Amino acid sequence: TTYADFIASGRTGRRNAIHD
Amino acid sequence: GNAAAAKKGSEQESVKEFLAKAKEDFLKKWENPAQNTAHLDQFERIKTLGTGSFGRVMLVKHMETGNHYAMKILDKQKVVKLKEIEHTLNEKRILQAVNFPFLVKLEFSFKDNSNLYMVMEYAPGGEMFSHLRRIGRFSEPHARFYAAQIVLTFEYLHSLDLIYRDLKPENLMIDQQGYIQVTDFGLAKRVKGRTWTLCGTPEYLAPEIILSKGYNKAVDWWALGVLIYEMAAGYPPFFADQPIQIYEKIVSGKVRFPSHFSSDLKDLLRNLLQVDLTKRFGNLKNGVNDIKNHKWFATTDWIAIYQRKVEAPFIPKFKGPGDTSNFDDYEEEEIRVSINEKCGKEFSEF
Repeated sequence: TTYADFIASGRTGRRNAIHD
Repeated sequence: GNAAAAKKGSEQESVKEFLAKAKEDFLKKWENPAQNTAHLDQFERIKTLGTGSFGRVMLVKHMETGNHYAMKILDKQKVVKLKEIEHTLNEKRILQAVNFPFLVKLEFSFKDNSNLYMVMEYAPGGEMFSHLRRIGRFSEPHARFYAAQIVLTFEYLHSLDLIYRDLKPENLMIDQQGYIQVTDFGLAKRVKGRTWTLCGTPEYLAPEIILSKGYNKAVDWWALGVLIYEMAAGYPPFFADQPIQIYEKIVSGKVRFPSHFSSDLKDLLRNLLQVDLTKRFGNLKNGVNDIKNHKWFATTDWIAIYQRKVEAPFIPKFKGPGDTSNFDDYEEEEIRVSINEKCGKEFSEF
């Protein structure tokens, strides 16, 4: 499931912005 | 019916007058910014509530009144070093000039030899991010309550020629009543016409940013779509472990919706998440009103949202002033203030 894939990803913590 | 058309008629006239008044207020403060309205030794620093590239936000107590505030501290030397002076000057200048129910409230700002300081009202409910990840996803009524506040805030910012560029649950604070305060104005800018800086959070970047196109405030409406999707789904519409993979998904023109999304939600999102600028809600000739009149928002009393008379579908709990149970724990660091002024000319307007 998409939820399982999200939770297993490296993208569930606080996300940093880029500025460069 | 006919009552609804009359109601809509007079509320729009009332928003136009509100907005023209709000632009006069803003422009006065924007053109002559407030400076140096406090000092560091007047606050007990209690707890780090968040960090960022050049500093942190702390719960502090103003020793003379006993009031709690959130104080952002940025290290001037880190800013210059990473070449981000303009963005940090933008943030303060904008914050000192705006006034709206769903924005953080800058009470004081000042600087010393080493750092810049912005003291803002403390919002004890924590970041939406924390509740969203813990709970998993928000119901559509919960997500809509929050989305409605964003829509009005963007209508307000945009009418002031401000572009925000960093919407995400991490950047939305929850107050005592369960209402939002938009924070993190680090990437916000006052611009008429096009801008070009490649900035934002990967998952929330509009395709025209990724495509090095030149862009405008329509990027904020795209971001709203991403936000609404993430609130209602528990995950964003475009994600992957490498940013390039996220960008390819964003620009593909393809989005899939969870089966539990209402037809009305899916329709709102297909129109917000439009790669074609000339087709994206928020950016057509009726502008924001295409969003405000979409069926997903049928139950939304826009004026009652503005006036904060709607019952929040969810409210974080808190036990007395200065409680931080709605915040994560961060490593603490003592604030060293140098004997020599650093970066004085660079930050002289601050």
